[PDB]
Amino acid sequence: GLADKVIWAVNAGGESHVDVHGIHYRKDPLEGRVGRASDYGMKLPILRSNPEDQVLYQTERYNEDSFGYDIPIKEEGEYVLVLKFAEVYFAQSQQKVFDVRVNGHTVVKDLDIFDRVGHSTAHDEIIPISIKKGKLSVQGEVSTFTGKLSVEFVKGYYDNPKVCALFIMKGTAD
Repeated sequence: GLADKVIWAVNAGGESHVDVHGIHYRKDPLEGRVGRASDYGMKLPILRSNPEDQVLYQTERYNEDSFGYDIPIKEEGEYVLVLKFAEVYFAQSQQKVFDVRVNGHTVVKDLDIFDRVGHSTAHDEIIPISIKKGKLSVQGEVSTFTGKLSVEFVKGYYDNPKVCALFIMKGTAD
């Protein structure tokens, strides 16, 4: 029943896709908020994922600079931001280190997918946030919540989070 608790989800790369657990990615909602499935290399399976949700975990958009998501939040609880990252471009580790921020909060400021996955597969960062009384605590970073959850990912070695299967679900990590 993941489809029930999801509040927001975006795979930067493809276009409007429902994952097999019922998780519908918002067709490229942040770059001009216009969607253009830039699959192209569907011949590079993410391995970990079944063909359709693999698309949701494989397709990438146009990396340029710090581009970020707006996840409007109006409640409190454990919001679990689990984004699936993929990278198939420049084979280098501990150099292509991306920034990953959850409402400004740099949770993964070092994201080098190639090092973490090694070969073309599905990388996942599971980021549970705890909001209480209007304050949003991510892992060990505690700050007051403001307006929405803001996932800003910043370019490291040219690329930032290349494929971005952003999935924020509500209420719990369990």
